[PDB]
Amino acid sequence: DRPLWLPGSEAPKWLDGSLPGDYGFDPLDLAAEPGRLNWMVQAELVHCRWAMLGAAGIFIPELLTKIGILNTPSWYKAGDATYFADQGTLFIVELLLMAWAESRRWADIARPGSVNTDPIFPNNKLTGTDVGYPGGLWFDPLGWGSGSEDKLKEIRTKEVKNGRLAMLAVLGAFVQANVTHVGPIDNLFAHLADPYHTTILQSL
Amino acid sequence: EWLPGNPRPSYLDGSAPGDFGFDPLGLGEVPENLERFKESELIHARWAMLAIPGVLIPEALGYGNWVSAQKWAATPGGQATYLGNPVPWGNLPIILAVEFIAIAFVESQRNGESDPEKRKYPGGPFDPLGFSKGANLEELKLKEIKNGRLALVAFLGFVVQAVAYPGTGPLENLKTHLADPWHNTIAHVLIP
Amino acid sequence: FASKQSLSYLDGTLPGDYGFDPLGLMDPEGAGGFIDPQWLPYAEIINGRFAMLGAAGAIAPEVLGRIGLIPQETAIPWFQSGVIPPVGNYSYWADPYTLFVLEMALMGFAEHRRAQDYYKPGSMGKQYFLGLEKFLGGSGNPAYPGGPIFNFLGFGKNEKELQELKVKEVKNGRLAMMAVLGYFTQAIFTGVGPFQNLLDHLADPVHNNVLTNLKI
Amino acid sequence: YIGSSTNLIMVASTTLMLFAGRFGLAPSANRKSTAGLKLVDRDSGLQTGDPAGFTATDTLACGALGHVIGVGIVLGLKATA
Ligand SMILES: CC(/C=C/C=C(C)/C=C/[C@@]12O[C@]1(C)C[C@@H](O)CC2(C)C)=C\C=C\C=C(C)\C=C\C=C(C)\C=C\[C@@]12O[C@]1(C)C[C@@H](O)CC2(C)C
Ligand SMILES: CC1=C(/C=C/C(C)=C/C=C/C(C)=C/C=C/C=C(C)/C=C/C=C(C)/C=C/C2=C(C)CCCC2(C)C)C(C)(C)CCC1
Ligand SMILES: CCCCCCCCCCCCO[C@H]1O[C@H](CO)[C@@H](O[C@H]2O[C@H](CO)[C@@H](O)[C@H](O)[C@H]2O)[C@H](O)[C@H]1O
Repeated sequence: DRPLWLPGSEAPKWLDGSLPGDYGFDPLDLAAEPGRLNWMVQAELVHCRWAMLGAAGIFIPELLTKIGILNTPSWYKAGDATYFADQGTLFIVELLLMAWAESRRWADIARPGSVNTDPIFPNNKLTGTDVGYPGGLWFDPLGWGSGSEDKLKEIRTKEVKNGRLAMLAVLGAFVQANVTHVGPIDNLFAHLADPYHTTILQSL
Repeated sequence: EWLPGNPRPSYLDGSAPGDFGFDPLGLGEVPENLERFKESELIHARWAMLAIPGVLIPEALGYGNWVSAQKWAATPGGQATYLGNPVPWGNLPIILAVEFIAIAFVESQRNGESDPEKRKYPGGPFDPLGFSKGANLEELKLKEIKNGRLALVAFLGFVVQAVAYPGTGPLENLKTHLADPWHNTIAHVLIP
Repeated sequence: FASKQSLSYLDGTLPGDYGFDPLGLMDPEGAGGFIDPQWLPYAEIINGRFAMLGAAGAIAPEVLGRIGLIPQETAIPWFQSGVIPPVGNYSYWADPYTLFVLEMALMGFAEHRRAQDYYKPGSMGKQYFLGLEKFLGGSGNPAYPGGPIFNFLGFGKNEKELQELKVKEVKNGRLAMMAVLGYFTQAIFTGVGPFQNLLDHLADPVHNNVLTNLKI
Repeated sequence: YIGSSTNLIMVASTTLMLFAGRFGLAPSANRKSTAGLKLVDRDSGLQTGDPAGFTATDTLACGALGHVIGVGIVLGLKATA
């Protein structure tokens, strides 16, 4: 009684549908391995969350600049721009901080509920009871979302499909920067100016 | 607890000083091999501990560094004029022979110690102050091994930095990192 | 299971055994000297491992130079590094004969020790080496010593995976032996590196083969 | 050179020698000739995939004899014609 991504299409046996967003869409038969499904769901969560973060960080500056509130440079040349700190130094700081963060995440994934305790101050005790959703004061301050059964399903579906939308949108933005030398919203303006003569087939 | 949540090895349960269940490659399966590795790690670390002040202090006062010592620091001639006021003492025939003979003698006398427990810790007839009994033994060993591991990694950093920058020292590197924190670090050589 | 007759002594227990022995060199009827059936598999494995090293190391510098990892002063072909001074020469920190003496010393230690372990299986772990005699007692088969140094990661813990690894080793070794022979012959005929030969056969396959290079 | 007369003579000689080898028109490893040139059968401990008994030894021998005859014919024709 669960809608499928394709009407009248039989869902894969392993794709039960209990997990949020499971619409029986696995054409490549990739997730049939017993040990791969958890890795797939965690990877999709991380991918969608970082993709939507990057989607905000890309779309908001260009939109604000074209409105007029801000006067920030574009994303596809920001790396080659004047900064107080050297680019390599910043990158090393980034990789170190992310090494700590993901190391914690990887330890959580491999060993369930093993790194919920803060070493320096053992009086924190993260509250998350599911892998990939640690919650806690640092990551879930207000406490929204956590409720009864079938309440988490709809909001997690919202999260995963919003992340999918943002991820495909950011792929589109990168493809734009590869094909046109201007921001995607300016391409929206161009598509609005002459819609029947401005599309993908026009200047492929 | 080098990584929380990871099972400890069966032989590495956390009884000896400095144990944190860290042996991913599995070289300590044999208890005697584990003892030999303990002795070797402690020796490497203790030598690094002894050497580190002797290479930071001269630069702190402004004497020399790795390239200066290895190329010309009165070492190949001049009859040891390096130490503030020139003192003759010895030269190439002496500072090239007595050191090697003394180190060979001490290594041979250490090799002639039967007890592995004394091999990992000399203990007896050595201590002038006799502070081994005064303080807790386990705490003293833990502090010694932790400072020794810090000294070992610090000395590896000294060697790598000296190789990366000829004719330089750790203290000037520290000054450069203090004065220009975001333009002189690992990045200048990771991304040249 | 392939190649020629099943010689009735190549039953199949050896890794890589396919009953290929047209000359009957491994017949155990008269089997003295270096034609002993316990010496030929070991010798095959040894020229094979050395050939794997040689093929990888003779093709690596030129590829790295083409990509750009190493300075182009060191991207010379394998025969222009000092093996054959009349063809080409490179200046290292020592003249090649001092290098040869040092190499012979180190390889003499290693190889005479390995030989003594082959001839006296339990030895090399009894007398006092400089502390390393504990890890240098080869377990069982001379060609597969193992231990905390020669197998320091722990592959082939079970028997079947070890059999697969042995078979893989034998095939890559035989392939590398043939590759090294090809390196030699192609160096003689073409006068350029094997990677350049590969690029030449790829650019114009019909006009850049052995039939064209008959004139040097 | 591929269509040249020398190439044709060499390929024809080698092919004819191999044909006379595989089919019982010439001596081979598994088919001995007697004093009367009769081609009796001989059993050799050589295993081959060819169902007619043609082995790699026969392939090498027939190819060698074919190259020899072809070279002789080519040189003779060049010298005369
Ligand atoms: C060891 C070896 C190669 C070693 C190469 C090395 C170390 C290369 C080193 C260097 O290049 C570097 C890295 C860098 C350079 O700058 C310098 C040098 C120093 C040049 C090849 C062996 C190569 C060994 C070969 C090719 C052996 C071939 C054997 C065959 C074909 C046997 C066939 C049969 O024996 C059977 C199987 C069954 C029998 O019954 C019948 C017959 C037919 C007899
Ligand atoms: C597998 C297969 C097959 C086959 C194929 C083929 C193609 C074959 C061929 C083969 C061949 C084709 C072979 C050949 C060989 C040859 C040879 C072996 C030769 C040699 C030569 C020589 C020996 C010479 C010498 C000399 C002289 C005498 C003169 C002078 C000079 C010199 C010295 C050089 C069959 C059909 C069965 C099936 C299918 C697949
Ligand atoms: C049995 C031996 C098996 C293994 C053989 C290994 C290959 C040995 C032959 C190498 C063939 C390459 O040799 C070919 O290139 C060499 C380098 O460009 C040339 O060498 C020439 O040029 C070099 C570089 O300018 C000069 O240093 C030489 O003095 C000069 O002779 C040879 O004149 C040429 O014949």
